[PDB]
Amino acid sequence: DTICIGYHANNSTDTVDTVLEKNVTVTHSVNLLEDSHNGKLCKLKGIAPLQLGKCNIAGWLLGNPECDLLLTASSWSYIVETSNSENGTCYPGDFIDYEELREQLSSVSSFEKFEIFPKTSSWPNHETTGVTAACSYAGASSFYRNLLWLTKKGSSYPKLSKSYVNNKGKEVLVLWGVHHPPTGTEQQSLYQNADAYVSVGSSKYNRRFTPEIAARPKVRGLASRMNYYWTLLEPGDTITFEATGNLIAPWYAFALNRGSGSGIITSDAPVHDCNTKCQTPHGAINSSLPFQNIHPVTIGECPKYVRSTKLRMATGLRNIP
Amino acid sequence: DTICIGYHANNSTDTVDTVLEKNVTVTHSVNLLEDSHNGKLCKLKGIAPLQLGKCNIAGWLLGNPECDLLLTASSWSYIVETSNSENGTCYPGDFIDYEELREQLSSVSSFEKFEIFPKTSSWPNHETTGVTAACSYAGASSFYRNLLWLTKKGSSYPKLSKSYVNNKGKEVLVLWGVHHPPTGTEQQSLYQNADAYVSVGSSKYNRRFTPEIAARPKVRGLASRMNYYWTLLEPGDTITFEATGNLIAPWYAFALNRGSGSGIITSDAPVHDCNTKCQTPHGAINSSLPFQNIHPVTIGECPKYVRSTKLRMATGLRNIP
Amino acid sequence: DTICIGYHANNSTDTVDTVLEKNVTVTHSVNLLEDSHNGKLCKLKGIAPLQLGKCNIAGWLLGNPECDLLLTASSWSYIVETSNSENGTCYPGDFIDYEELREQLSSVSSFEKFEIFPKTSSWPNHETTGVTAACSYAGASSFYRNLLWLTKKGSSYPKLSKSYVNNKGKEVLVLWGVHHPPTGTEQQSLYQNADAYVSVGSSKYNRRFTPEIAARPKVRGLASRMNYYWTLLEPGDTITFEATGNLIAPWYAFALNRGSGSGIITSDAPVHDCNTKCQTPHGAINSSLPFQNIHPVTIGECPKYVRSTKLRMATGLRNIP
Amino acid sequence: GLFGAIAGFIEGGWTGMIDGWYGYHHQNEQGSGYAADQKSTQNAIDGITNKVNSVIEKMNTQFTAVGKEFNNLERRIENLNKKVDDGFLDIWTYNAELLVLLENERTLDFHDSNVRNLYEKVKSQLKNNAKEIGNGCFEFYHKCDDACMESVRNGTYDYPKYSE
Amino acid sequence: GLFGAIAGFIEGGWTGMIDGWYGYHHQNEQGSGYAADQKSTQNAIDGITNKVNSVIEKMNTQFTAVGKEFNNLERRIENLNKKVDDGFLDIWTYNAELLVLLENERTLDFHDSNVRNLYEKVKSQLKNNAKEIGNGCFEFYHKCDDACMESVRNGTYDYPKYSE
Amino acid sequence: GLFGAIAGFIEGGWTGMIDGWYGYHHQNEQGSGYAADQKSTQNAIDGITNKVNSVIEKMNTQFTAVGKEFNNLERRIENLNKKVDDGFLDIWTYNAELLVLLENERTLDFHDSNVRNLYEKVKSQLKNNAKEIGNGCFEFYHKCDDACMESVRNGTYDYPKYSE
Ligand SMILES: CC(=O)N[C@@H]1[C@@H](O)[C@H](O[C@@H]2O[C@H](CO[C@]3(C(=O)O)C[C@H](O)[C@@H](NC(C)=O)[C@H]([C@H](O)[C@H](O)CO)O3)[C@H](O)[C@H](O)[C@H]2O)[C@@H](CO)O[C@H]1O
Ligand SMILES: *[C@@H]1O[C@H](CO)[C@@H](O[C@@H]2O[C@H](CO)[C@@H](O[C@@H]3O[C@H](CO)[C@@H](O)[C@H](O)[C@@H]3O)[C@H](O)[C@H]2NC(C)=O)[C@H](O)[C@H]1NC(C)=O
Ligand SMILES: *[C@@H]1O[C@H](CO)[C@@H](O)[C@H](O)[C@H]1NC(C)=O
Ligand SMILES: *[C@@H]1O[C@H](CO)[C@@H](O)[C@H](O)[C@H]1NC(C)=O
Ligand SMILES: *[C@@H]1O[C@H](CO)[C@@H](O)[C@H](O)[C@H]1NC(C)=O
Repeated sequence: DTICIGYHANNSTDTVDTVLEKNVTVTHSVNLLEDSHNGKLCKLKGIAPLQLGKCNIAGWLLGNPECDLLLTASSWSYIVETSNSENGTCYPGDFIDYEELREQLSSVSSFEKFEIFPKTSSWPNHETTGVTAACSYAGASSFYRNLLWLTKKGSSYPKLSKSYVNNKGKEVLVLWGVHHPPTGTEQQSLYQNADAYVSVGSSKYNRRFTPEIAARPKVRGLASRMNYYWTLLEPGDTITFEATGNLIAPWYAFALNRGSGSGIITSDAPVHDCNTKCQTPHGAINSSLPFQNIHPVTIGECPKYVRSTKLRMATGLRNIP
Repeated sequence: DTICIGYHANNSTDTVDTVLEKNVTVTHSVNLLEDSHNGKLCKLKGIAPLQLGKCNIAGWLLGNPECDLLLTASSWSYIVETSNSENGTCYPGDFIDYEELREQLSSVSSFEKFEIFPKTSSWPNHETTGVTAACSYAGASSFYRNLLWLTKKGSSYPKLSKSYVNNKGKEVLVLWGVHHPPTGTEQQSLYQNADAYVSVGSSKYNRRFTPEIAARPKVRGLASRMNYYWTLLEPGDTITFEATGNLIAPWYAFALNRGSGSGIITSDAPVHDCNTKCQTPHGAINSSLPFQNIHPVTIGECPKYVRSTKLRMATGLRNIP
Repeated sequence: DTICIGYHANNSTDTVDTVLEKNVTVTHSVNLLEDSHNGKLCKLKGIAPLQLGKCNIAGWLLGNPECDLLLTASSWSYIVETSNSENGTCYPGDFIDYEELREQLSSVSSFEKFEIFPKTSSWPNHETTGVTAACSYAGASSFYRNLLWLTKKGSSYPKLSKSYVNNKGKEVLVLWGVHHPPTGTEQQSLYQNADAYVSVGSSKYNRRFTPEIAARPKVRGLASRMNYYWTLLEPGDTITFEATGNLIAPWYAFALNRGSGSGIITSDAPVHDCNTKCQTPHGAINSSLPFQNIHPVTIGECPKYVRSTKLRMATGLRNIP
Repeated sequence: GLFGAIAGFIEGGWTGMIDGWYGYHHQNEQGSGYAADQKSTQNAIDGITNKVNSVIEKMNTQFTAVGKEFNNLERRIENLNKKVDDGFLDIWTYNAELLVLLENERTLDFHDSNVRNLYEKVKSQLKNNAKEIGNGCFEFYHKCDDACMESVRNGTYDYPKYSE
Repeated sequence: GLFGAIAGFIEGGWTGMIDGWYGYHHQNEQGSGYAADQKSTQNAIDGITNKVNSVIEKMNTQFTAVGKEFNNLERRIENLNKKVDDGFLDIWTYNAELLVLLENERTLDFHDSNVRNLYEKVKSQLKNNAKEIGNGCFEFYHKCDDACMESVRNGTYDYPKYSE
Repeated sequence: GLFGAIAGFIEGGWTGMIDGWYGYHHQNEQGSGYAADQKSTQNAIDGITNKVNSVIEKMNTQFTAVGKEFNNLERRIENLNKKVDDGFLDIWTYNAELLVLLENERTLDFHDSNVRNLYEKVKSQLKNNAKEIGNGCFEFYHKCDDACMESVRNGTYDYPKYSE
């Protein structure tokens, strides 16, 4: 007649590491490391991301002709660019404070494009029809949809003055451009005034531009340049444009409420109707575990990224059958 | 006859958490988490902070007329702004590198204001009397106390040239401004010269300014703008101002020894004569414990900020009465 | 009739700290803290650092006459400046984005100087002979070796246009300068055009410079200033210079392939033939241990910096002889 | 093992005992079989469950976008950003790896301690009414039926009842 | 308990003993009373005092102004700054929380261990001159006066002096 | 000691035993001498080695240039850089200091545990064939030669072969 004290054993092959010993087989264990993802780009905070398709953010805002068929919502929790987003500023030049603008637009809650300076009534004495082969629509010369290239009507480019008052009850994003001919000849051919200037001002923003006439290497066949500028006009504020030449004028602008603390994801993963608390460029992941090895770059409330391939915690005891 | 082995018990209700068990009652414990503050803004390194009251740093440095009742010591360990600090640049325009200057002034020793270009003797050939409704004192038009508005005397504004040499044995902070009329009409009315310019130079600083005449929205009733610039003049160095118009001249400047590693606190809590090693916008706290949940943004030698509401360490043993 | 159970003891004087007790003598232990260095500047990952001798990086790149060396080495893992690197821009002025350039040049795998615009054939319509007492070699007025001072030939300074195409199959670093007279009189004397400008452009870089004329204190005997600019020209791209004055032209430029992620060490320690994975300004250190108290700012694959004076891990047991 | 029972003087585990971590194997005239000690098993379960949940739930974070964008004249702050990301990565990887190594050791020491405590609880109950074999088994100096075996498992075993 | 004494085979504590953490209760013809073991109490105290001081004093900090100010074209570095502050918050909060949980467990294990060590120290000196009752008590096979009890508490107890 | 052997009921160590961490001292008619137990020593060695290699090698080290250079209008980001470096300094100093303190405690407790486990291993083998003196020593109730002493150290000791 005997009674024995003992402990559980089973067929479990689970192994864990301990400080004294590697590869110890235990009866039960749990994973602390989130090692999988769903291969989709999902909604953050119940809101879908902005998808730009062929276009990057610059192309979308300026209205690059390749961006015509994009469907933009009035809100997004973050922005998705793909390896297919090539269509930017098709007219060569510099986009000023571009990274900043991208950051500040990464999430918005009520976004609308509207016509700030209507094409039909705004410029009776200037030509609005200018295009370029550098910005092509189906193999034909075209231009940005949201801007208008103002050149001289007949022999002259009269001084223009235009103001917009922000009555939208939210911030208004206004973009414009300044054109820089390679030669004094082209300057007169386009704007007639050799002495031309552009001035833009608001309660905050104040800047003056003059044409920089210089020989340059050709980009997309052009020795000319076009620089792009923007500002966020506060509710109630006014923005005023003056030019004797070279202004690429606002046509459409954007009214919005900026969100905060989001960002841009670059991924070819398909966007879907799922919800997640943590988005990765590879796909969405569960946020319940404390650590994840899926990707160093995330957006959300996320497990901490670690280099570990394995973090496994013993719950049960040494399995010795 | 018996002897027993046993352990202490008492009436202690202190509870702690353990990895295997929550809410364990123990006989003795100590708190690792500093969760309270004294509700005051105190001295750091034995020195009181600069208090700006109604004014922000720009208003204080320029001498906004509403800042006359503020008082500056020759030294401070940090700067306090309140939710009531609105009095800044009363003449609209840009304050260049403003955040940097605020940082560089966040702590100073040996601070003195002095008259760099005395109003009475510096400008015999120009009018110094300019004021504006934009900077008003007690119902009357006034101007910055530390700057001087130079306009034409009679029909003429001769070219001015003025230099200052820094003999003070420490850095001199020099502030000035450049005025920008909305119309050429105003340009001639004030400075008489359409071609007017401002030039400022030292061993380090080099710039030439031109007036930018443009239509702008009215801010505080003004379509004009006044931009503000500054430089730190090194001991022994010379600074030279030349202008045919539009210069807002230094009148008072500041000699100082910049400190380092301090910052700016925004708080409405009352300043007192107490001493602390750690200041938070809510109040000062003891720096003895390793952790504090009062506030993440602090100045001093401070416990690390954590989200914890309780960190309590068992000293005594399991309490089993 | 006896057998006893016991444990090892020896003459070891090693002590460790434990959470319960300080200064415990143990039989065996190992050190986790790297507390020593070899007092030398060594090769990093088998490549020697760039040594600049009398000159700093600006003086070396611009060709300050005192920087005459055997030659810039063809590759380096990092850069060393000493207390003897005094010879910088000998013509006073600002070096734009200088810190950025220093970072981006901190390691390269191939570097060659070449003559981009040969002095003899490049400028038939301008004077190339300008020198200054501010940049002197052996008691005589001289100039930067890598730049050329273009002034007016006879009474005239015609518009110059000059282009370089990068056939080097790697980046070309192009440096140039813009001269700033104190007076319009001097502007006309050198440049004759008062309206003069400089334009530099490539497929990426585009910038325009005008002289800023201002009265300034003398630095190295000069009230004039000279600003320095650079760009990294991509393989295949073209850079084009246009000027009506004030251009200090590229003479020599540098073809290079950047590495990444290196930096600058400021030390007078002699460079030696030793090799290391971690360089400190005090000397090289061993990379095997997890922590080091030598210096917080390092270059390499380095142990984490800590303030600890002792981290010693007991391996053996309590030593009780 | 730190407490010397698991893979200690008790050499192996019981696949026969499926209903618990720790328990008993009895043999008498009525038969043999496994029975789990429910009190010590359930306490261990409660303990380990709290440990796992502590490691998981003490991690809390705020909504964050990690990525940042810089142009080619911003290289210095780009590398600062990289130093921050990499520094956080070094800390969390090192700490997580060691936390699991260290706490796994403690969990096994914990199971070992529970087994030892159970053994010595039975040992103290039986006293000299049973003989210690050494493999964790007690051989009774008297007859022990199912009710007797149960009193042992119940911690209610009656010592004075056996002078046999 | 890991060592099986506190809330172990010794089921409860003594509110009667006010002068120490661990100690003795004695019963003889002269009276009863509590006496604290001074060596084991003070050793435990020194240890726990050192633990607490280590946790507190190993934290070294430099004068720091945490806050920074950025304009509306500085959004990226403003968020870099925020990522740093928050990243530090996540690390210290996690580590502090787990440090306290883990070390609280160890402190309680420390107390449990000390009680057991004291018990077995007494047990080994008394040997068979006393009976092991359980709940931590030894019943003597001889007469033990106040002078005798103190020798047991002092660890100087004389075994051969008693055969009964 | 947590397990009560080292600086415990075994008061001191043996400078005489040079070939291992844990072992035996025997005395019989043939002579006396020290012998180390190789199995328990080598196990402890394997363990402590794994602990040490874990602390050292789990540290990720990537090529990094820590330093940054800022001009006199960059003070804010210069101080941000400083906050990052100092912040990493505080974290690593604190964690390393505590990691060494805590794991040193554990390493000593480990050795203490090994000594105790070995002692109880011999004791269960000898049973009543020997007397426990204390101080870790067993006095045999029979004659034990070198071959017999070897059987104890080998764990092969034969109990029924010795009565008396
Ligand atoms: C104005 C024009 O038609 N000029 C012709 C020459 O440019 C041409 O030589 C080629 O010109 C190309 C530029 O053509 C465009 C363009 O970008 O596609 C034509 C656009 O209509 C014109 N847009 C406007 C509003 O004027 C545009 C514009 O002038 C520039 O973009 C402004 O900088 O120019 C291109 O540069 C080739 O590299 C060049 O060889 C010849 C052939 O016809 O003569 C002119 O007709
Ligand atoms: C290369 O660097 C050296 C310094 O390391 C320059 O040499 C000399 O530098 C000193 C400054 O320490 C200059 O001092 C000046 O001396 C004159 C009188 O000699 C005095 O009037 C000034 O106020 C100032 O103290 C000194 O001029 C300078 N030597 C020369 C010959 O100019 C050297 O100039 C540098 N060379 C280049 C090409 O950068
Ligand atoms: C600041 O002072 C100006 C006059 O200089 C005054 O108009 C304004 O009301 C003051 N600030 C606030 C918040 O009222
Ligand atoms: C912080 O508070 C007081 C400062 O008056 C100090 O005596 C105390 O020791 C500190 N807190 C703790 C828990 O030690
Ligand atoms: C680093 O190299 C080896 C490996 O750590 C070591 O033996 C040597 O002493 C170290 N060098 C110095 C100078 O400490």
